[PDB]
Amino acid sequence: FYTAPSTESKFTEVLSKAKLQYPTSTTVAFADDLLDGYAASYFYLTSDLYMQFQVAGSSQRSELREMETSGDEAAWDCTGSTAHVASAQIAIPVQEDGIEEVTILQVHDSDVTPVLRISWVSSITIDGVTSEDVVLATIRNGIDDSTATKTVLQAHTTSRTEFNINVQNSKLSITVDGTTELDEADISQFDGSTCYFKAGAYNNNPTDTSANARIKMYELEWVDHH
Ligand SMILES: O=C(O)[C@H]1O[C@@H](O[C@H]2[C@H](O)[C@H](O)[C@H](O[C@H]3[C@H](O)[C@H](O)[C@H](O)O[C@@H]3C(=O)O)O[C@@H]2C(=O)O)[C@@H](O)[C@@H](O)[C@@H]1O
Ligand SMILES: O=C(O)C1=C[C@H](O)[C@H](O)[C@H](O[C@H]2[C@H](O)[C@H](O)[C@H](O[C@H]3[C@H](O)[C@H](O)[C@H](O)O[C@@H]3C(=O)O)O[C@@H]2C(=O)O)O1
Repeated sequence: FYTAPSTESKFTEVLSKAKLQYPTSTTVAFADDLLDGYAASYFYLTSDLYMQFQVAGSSQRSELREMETSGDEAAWDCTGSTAHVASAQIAIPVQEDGIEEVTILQVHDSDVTPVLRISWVSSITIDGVTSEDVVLATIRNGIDDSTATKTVLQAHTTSRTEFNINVQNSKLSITVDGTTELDEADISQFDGSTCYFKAGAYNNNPTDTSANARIKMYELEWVDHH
């Protein structure tokens, strides 16, 4: 009894350009499955036309992974001259108790390193400054450097919010409701890597492994320009 996001034509293109992973990195629905009405408790269309992702457990996910319409996985030069842009309208609800961080958008390399995570966090301390209930950008300092550079982007609101990630020429920028919140951060540490976008709910370090993280997307798309 779940309505498929594919029933809304605003999602047809991105679903044609995606596959769905759940609850780990195994694909449960390819683009053709998604376009043919795939729906489940963890991925469905709400009555007010949000594509909602929901998942419980440590490091579990319900996430779309960027694909080419050809069925090739997206694997663009992370630092190349072609601009790659992801845009999304996202409504982050109040997370259930025990949910401490939920990653909603990523630039991920073609191995095991997230270039960029945009995530909601219950708390974060960045150079002696503690912020509570915010949206955060985390950019890994390298494949061999586990550390990352973190930047508060927005105070969490339940309101629908426009996010835009623009990646071009060794730099990455993020806008939130049209306002630049991260201005050409350097990602040259991923020279020689290939990259792709992801969107959904990725549940990081919950304290209640039973609680559900939940994220709603009113619009979502990813493109390139040559
Ligand atoms: O505030 C810090 O910078 C904090 O980060 C700690 O390492 C983090 C790292 O910053 C980053 O958040 C990373 O993110 C993970 C993510 O949680 C998830 O597991 C994903 O699958 O992979 C991401 C990744 O590998 O980058 O998680 C690290 C973590 O240990 O939680 C430390 O550097 C810490 O000293 C520092 O205060
Ligand atoms: O998503 C993360 O932020 C996360 C960070 C960890 O440090 C790892 O990097 C981990 O990366 C995932 C990654 O996000 C993809 O889900 C990936 O999926 C691939 C798998 O190999 C699948 O089995 C499939 O065959 O192709 C997928 C693809 O590349 O699109 O798996 C890794 C991972 O779990 O190591 O998560």
